[PDB]
Amino acid sequence: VYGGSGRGDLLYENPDARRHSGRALGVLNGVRHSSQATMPESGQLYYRKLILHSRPPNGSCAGLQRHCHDTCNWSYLIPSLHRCAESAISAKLWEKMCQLGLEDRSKAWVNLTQYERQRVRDGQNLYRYEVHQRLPLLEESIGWAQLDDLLGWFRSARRAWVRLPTSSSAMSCRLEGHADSRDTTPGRNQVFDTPERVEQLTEATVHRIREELQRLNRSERSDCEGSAAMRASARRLARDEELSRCVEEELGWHGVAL
Amino acid sequence: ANGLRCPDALITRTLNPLLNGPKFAVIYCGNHQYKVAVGDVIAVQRLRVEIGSHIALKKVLMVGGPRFTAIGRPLLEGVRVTAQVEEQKRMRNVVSLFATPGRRHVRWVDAPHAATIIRICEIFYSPNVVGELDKYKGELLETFTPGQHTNPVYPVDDGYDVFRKKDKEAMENATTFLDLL
Amino acid sequence: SRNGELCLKKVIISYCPSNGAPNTRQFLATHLPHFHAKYPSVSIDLRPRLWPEMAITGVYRDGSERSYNTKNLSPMGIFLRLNNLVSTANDYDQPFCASHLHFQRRSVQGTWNPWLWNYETERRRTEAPQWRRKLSEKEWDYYVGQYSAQMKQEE
Amino acid sequence: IVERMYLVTVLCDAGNNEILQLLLSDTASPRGPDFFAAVSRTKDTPTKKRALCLLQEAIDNASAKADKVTLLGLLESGSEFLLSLVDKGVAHTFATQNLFDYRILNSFLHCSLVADRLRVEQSVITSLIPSSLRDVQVQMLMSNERNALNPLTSPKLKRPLMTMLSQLEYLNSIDSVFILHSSLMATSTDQLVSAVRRLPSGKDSLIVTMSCLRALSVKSLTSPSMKERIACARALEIVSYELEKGRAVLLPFSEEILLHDAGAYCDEDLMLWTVAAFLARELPLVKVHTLMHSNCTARTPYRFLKGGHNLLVSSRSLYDKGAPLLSSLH
Amino acid sequence: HYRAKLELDRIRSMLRGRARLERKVGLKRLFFLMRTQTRYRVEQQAHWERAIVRKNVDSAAREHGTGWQHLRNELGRQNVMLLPRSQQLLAQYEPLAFRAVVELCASRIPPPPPPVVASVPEESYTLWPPASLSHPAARVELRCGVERVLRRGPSGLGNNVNELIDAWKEFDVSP
Amino acid sequence: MDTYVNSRIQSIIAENTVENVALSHWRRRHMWNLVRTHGKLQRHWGVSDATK
Amino acid sequence: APFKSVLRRHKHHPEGLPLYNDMSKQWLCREGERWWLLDARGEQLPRVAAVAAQYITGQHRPDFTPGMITGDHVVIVNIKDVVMVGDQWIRVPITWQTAYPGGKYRIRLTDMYERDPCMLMWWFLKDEVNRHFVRKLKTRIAPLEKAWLYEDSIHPHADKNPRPLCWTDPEVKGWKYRDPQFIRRWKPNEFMH
Amino acid sequence: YSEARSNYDGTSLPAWPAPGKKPTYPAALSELRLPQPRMRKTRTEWMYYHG
Amino acid sequence: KEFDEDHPLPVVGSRLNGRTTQHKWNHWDQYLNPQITQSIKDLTPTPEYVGMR
Ligand SMILES: [Mg+2]
Repeated sequence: VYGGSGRGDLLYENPDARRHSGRALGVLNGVRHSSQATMPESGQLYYRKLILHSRPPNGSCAGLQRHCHDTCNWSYLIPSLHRCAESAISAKLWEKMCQLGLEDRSKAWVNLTQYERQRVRDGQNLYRYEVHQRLPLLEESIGWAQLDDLLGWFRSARRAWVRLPTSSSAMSCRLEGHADSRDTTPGRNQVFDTPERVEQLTEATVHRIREELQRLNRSERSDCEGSAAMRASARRLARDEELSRCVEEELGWHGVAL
Repeated sequence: ANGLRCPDALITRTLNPLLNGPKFAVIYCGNHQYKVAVGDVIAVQRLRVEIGSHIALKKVLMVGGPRFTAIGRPLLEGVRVTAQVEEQKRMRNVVSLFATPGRRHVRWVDAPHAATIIRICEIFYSPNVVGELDKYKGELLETFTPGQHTNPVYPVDDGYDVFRKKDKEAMENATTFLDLL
Repeated sequence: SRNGELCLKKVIISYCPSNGAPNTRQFLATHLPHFHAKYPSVSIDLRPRLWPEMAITGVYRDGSERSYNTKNLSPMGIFLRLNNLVSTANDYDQPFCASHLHFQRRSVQGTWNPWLWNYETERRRTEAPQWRRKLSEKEWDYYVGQYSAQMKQEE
Repeated sequence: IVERMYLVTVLCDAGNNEILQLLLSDTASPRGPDFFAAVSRTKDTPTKKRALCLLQEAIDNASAKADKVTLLGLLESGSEFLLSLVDKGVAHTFATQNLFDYRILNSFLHCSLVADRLRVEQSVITSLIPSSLRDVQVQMLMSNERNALNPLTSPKLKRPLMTMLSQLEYLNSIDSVFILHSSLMATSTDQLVSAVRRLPSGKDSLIVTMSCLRALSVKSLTSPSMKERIACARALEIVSYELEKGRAVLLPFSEEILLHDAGAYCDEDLMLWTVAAFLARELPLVKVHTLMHSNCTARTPYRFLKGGHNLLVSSRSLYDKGAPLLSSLH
Repeated sequence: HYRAKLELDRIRSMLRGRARLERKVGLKRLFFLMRTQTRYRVEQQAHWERAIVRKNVDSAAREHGTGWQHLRNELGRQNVMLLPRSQQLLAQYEPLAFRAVVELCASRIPPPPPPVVASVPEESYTLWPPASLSHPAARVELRCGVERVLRRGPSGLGNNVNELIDAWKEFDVSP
Repeated sequence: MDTYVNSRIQSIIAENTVENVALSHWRRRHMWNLVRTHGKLQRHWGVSDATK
Repeated sequence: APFKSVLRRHKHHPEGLPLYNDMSKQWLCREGERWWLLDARGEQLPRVAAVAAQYITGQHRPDFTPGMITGDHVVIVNIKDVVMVGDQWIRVPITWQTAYPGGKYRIRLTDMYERDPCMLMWWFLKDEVNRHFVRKLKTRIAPLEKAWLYEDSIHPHADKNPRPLCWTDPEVKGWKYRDPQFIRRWKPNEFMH
Repeated sequence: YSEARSNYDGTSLPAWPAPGKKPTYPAALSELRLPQPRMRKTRTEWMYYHG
Repeated sequence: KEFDEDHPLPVVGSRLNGRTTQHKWNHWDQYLNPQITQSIKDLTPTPEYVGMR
C-alpha cells in the first residue's frame, strides 16, 4: 500500500502481483530468512510489510527528500474532477446535450448517436469512480475549502451530467455484489455507502457555501461600517451579483435550494 | 476437582489449600517434553486431530505450582491437562542441499516440519497421598506433624579444619521458618 | 480455528466453464459439497472466466492472503490444499526448534534471579562434634586415656 | 523538605521506610509532587493505593485553593504516578475525573484552542476508542463487514480533533507516519517544517504526544542557549496550529494510559518506542518513521533503553500479542 | 548437473556488494552457504546445543551443591526420565521445582521397583467345566478390567464394581 | 551495593509483573531533581508559561 | 547484510580503546552482577584461575547464554602469596612473539613474578577464557575486565561488599585406609540366646 | 486424564513399605560375575533395569 | 480409522496424496466408455512405449 497506490491515487495496482513488469521477478527485495525463496509466505502482514516498505518510491510515493505534492486541497480536488469531466465529454457534445435537455427535458435522446450515449455513460462511470476515490480527501478538505471550489463541486457534476443525490442520476445505487464476497480487507480505503456519504457531503458543502456567502457579506458590511461610507467597488458589486445568480442557478439545476 | 485425598485427615486438611492457584505441568508427548501452563500455547508434532477440538494430554512427568511440586517416576496419574487444538500447519522450511564435490549431482530436499499448534486451556491435579515420607531416611513416617521439622538440619562449622574457607557469620548461621504453619 | 472461530474467511477459486482443464470442475463437482457441509462458515467465491488462473486463494480474518498453485493438479490434491488453507491460520511463520517449541515464555513459580539461592549455604546431615565444647566426664576419661596410651607406647 | 529527602533517597535507590510511613500516616498536609514522584518507583500495591487517595485529596485541595504552580506540579507528578500504576482502568478513571488533559494542555505555550477543543470533544473520543487493542485488524475487518452490510435495504459532519486511539481506522489508510521526538528541536525547526509540508499529501501523517509536548515546553523554559528556546517555542506553536487544523495526530494522556502497558514507567524516550511497537504490531502495513536528532540516545533502543537479561522476553516478543509492547526493545 | 539457480536467485538480496550486484558470484556464495549450513546442522549443531544445555543444567545444580554427573546418574536411578531440555527449562523458570528434584535425588527415598512380570491367575489351572457359567480366570480378568476402568478419572458409572459388571443382567429381558 | 540488592529483592517480591526497561533510566531522567541550577531559568515540577 | 566498518578503533588512534565495564552494548548486561571475594593464599594458580573464570564468564548462572556476556565481579586478593608446587616456578615457560625478527621472548614464572605478580594471574585468566572464547574479540576480552586483581591484601572495593566466595577443588579424595580395629559391645539377650 | 502404566495390566510391586519398616533398595553395582572392580550403575544400566 | 462419528480424522494430506496431477483417459477407459474420446490427445499409443530416450 506504500509503494503501489496511496490513499487518493486513481491508480489500481495489486501490490503482490507484478502486472507492470517486462521481466520475471528474479530477485526478491524484502527477504528475512533463507526460506523466503521456495515459499516466500507473502500475503502475511509481517512479511508483506517488509516487501512493500523495501520497495522503492514511485512517482506517486514522493520520496522523503523529494517534494510532496499538495493533494488534500479542495482547490486542487475540484479542478481534478472538472478536468476529468472535460476529458470525458467534449465541448461540442456538452453543448448538444445542454441544448437537447433545455429543449426537450430529457425526452429527445433519439437525436444523439449510440456512440455519444456510450461516451456519456463511460464519462458518468469514470466520474463516479474518481469521486469514490477522492471522497476521503474531500471529507478531509471540506473544513478549509473556498467558495469558488465549493461551487465548482457542483459545476463539475453538472458538466459531467451526473445529478448528485439528495435526501441523469448515477450516484443513487451501489454496485451490485454479495456482502459476503465483497472485498473488506483493512488498509484499503473503500467506502461502502457511496449514495449515503456523497449525499451528506453535498449537504455539508451546501451549508459551507451558505456559511462562506454569509461570511463574505458580513465582512463587506464590517468594512463598510469601518469606512463609515457606502462606497462599494464596481468589481465587488458585479462579482457578488454574478456569484449569487450562479450559485442559485447551479444549485437549482441539481435540485438543492438554500 | 482439584482436591487432595489421603486416609490421614490431618495431612489432608493441611495440604488441601496448597493446591490452589496457577499450575504448570511438564508433559511428555510426540517424543518431546514440554512445559505447559494455564494459558501457554505450544507447537507439538503433527497430530491427527481436527482443528478446534478439545483434547487431554495423557503423559505428565511433573506438576507444580507456587507452593507444591509432584514428580512422577516415571509417570504421574490423576492430572487432567486439557488443551484445544488451535491450528495445524507446516513450520518454516529447512532446505537441505546435498552436493558431492567429486561428481555432478545436487539434491535439494525441502523439509516443512508439519506441526499442530495447541493452547492449553485447563490444568487440574487431584492426588492420593499415602503419608508423610522422611528424606534422610527411607522410613515412611506413621504420623504427620506440621510444626516440627521432619528432618533437623545443622550448620557445618567444626573448628577442626583450620583452612576451611569461612563465609560470613550470618550466612553460616541462619535458621529457617516453618512453612506448614 | 481460534476460540471457536475460523480464521479463514473467503476462498477465491477461478475456473472456466468450457475451455478445458477439467481438474477444477471435477473438484467443484465432487468434493465441494463435502467441504461446504463441513465448513459452512467460510465463503467460497467462484469466478468463471475465459482464461482462469490455476490457483486457489485464501483470505483470512486479518487481511492475510495465502495462494496455492493447482495447475494440472488432481481434485484430490485441490481438496487437500483447501483443507490445509482452512487448517492454517496464516498469522505467523516460526521454525520448529527447541527454542520455538513454546511460543511465549512464562513462569508460574517465579523466574530465576541471582539473589534467589545466593544466601543458601551448605549444611551437614547431623550434628558434628564442635572443637570448642565443654567436655563431659566420659569424654574427658576417653580422650585422656587415648593420650596416655599413645604416650605410653612412645615411652 | 521531608518529601524531597525521601525522593533523594529513592533516587539513590534506598527508600527510607520510616520517612515513607511518616508521609503516609501524617494527615493535614497536601503531599507535594516529590512524594508522588518517589512513590512511582516502588511496587507496593497498598502503598500505591494510599498514594492515589492522597493524590486525589491533594488535587482537590489545590483546586480549592487555586494555586496554579502547585496544581501543575501535582499534575505532572500524578501523571508519572498514573503511568507507573498497574490498574489501567482506575488510572484512566482518575485521569478523566480529575481532567488531567485539559489542565495540562492549558499550561503549554499556544495549546489553548486545542485544549478547549479536547475538553469539549472528550465525550466522543472516549466512545470512538475501542475496548481491547488486541487484534485491531480483526476489529476493523468486522467493522468493514458491518459497513458493507447495508441495514436500510436489508447530521452536519465536523471533523473532530485527531487522536490515534479513536482514528485507528485512519492510520491503516495512511501510508507513512512520522512520530515526533522533542530532541529534534535543536538549533532549527526546518525539519519539523518539512514534516508538516507532507501532511497535505493525504498519505503522510504526524504523531505528537503529550509527553513530547511537555518535554518541548520544559526545554523551552530551561536550556543553556537561546536558539533552543526559540526553536522549541516555534515548534510548539507549529504543532498547536497543526493540531487545531486537524492534520497531525495527538496522544492525550488518557489514551496514553490506555495504550501503554501496565506498571511500566514511560517518558519522552520510551513513549516513542512503545507507540512504534504498537503500530508495528497492530497496523503492520503503515511505514513508521521517527524524527529524532543525531545525538539522541533513544535512537538505538536495544543498547540504551534495553533492560537486563530477562528470561521472560525472547527475540519474538514484538510479533506476539501476549507480550507487553516494551518487551520489543530487547 | 542441477545447479540451484532459479531458487537461489531470490535470496541474492541477503548478500552485499558484488555478490548482490552480479548473479553468478552471489549464486556460488549462496550455494556454498547453504551447503555448509546443512553440513553443520547435520553433523555438528546438536553437539554444541546439547553441550550448552548440559552446561546450564550443571551450573544450576552446582548452585545447589551437586554436579551434572551425580544429578544425571541419580535421575536415571530414580527413573524420573527428564530430558536435559526440560531440566534446563525447570532450572530457568521453576527453581523451586528443580530444587525439589535435586532434594529427591539427594534423599534416601527408595526408587520404584522394577516392573512386575505379567503373571497368570491361579484359577487358570482349575478344571472348567469341573463335571452356562463363565471361566473363573476370565471373570477375574473382567473384574480387574472394570476396576482399571473406574480408576481412571471420575465418571457417572459409579465407584462400585459388582453393579457395573452385572450390566448384562440388566440388559437381559425377563422371559 | 547492599541497599541496591535489598531494593531489587523487594521489587522482585512485590512486582507481580515483568520489568524490561533499564533501572537507571528513571534516575537519568530525574537527575534534574538531584542537581540544582542557580540560573534565571530553573526547572521545577509543573513548569509552564502560566507560572513564568 | 550486516557490515562491520573498516574504520575501526586502533591503539595508536587518539580515540583509544574502550572499557567494557563502562560500555553500553546490547549484549552486555549489568543488572544481575554480584561481587565475590577470592583469597589466593595457598591456592594454586591454575585452579584459582579456573575458579575465577567460571564466575567471571558467568558460566555458573543457569540462564547463561553464549551471546550475552554477563558475569560476576571477582576480586582476587593476596596474589603475591599464591603458591605453585615445587620446580614449576622455574620450569614453566611463558613465551610470546613480537613483530621484530627473532623476537621470541621466553620468560620464567619467577621472572614474571618478580616483574609483576598480577601478570601471572592475568595470563592464566586469559588462558582459561580463551579455552572457550577465542573466536570473538568481544567474547575473549570483555570477561577479563571483570577481574579485580590485587597484589597485597588491601583493596578499594569495600563499598561493593564482596562476598567471600567458597570453592572446593576437584582433588579432594579419600584413598582406602585400613579398617580400624575396635572392641565389640555385646548384648545380654545375645548372650542369653 | 493420565496413565500410570508400567506393565500390561498396570500392576506393580508395593512401592512404599509398611510405616516404620526398612525399605528395599536396588543393586547399585553393575551385574558383573566378578567382585572386582566395583562399578556404579550408569544411567543406561539404570534405564535397562527400570525397563 | 475413526473411533466415533463425532471425531472424524482430519483431511490434512501427505506429499504422496497432495502431489498428484490430473487423470488422463487411458486405453481401458476409452475402450469401456468411448464417449470420452473427444480429441486427438486421447489417442495415446501402446502403453509399452515409454517415450523418447
Ligand atoms: Mg539434528
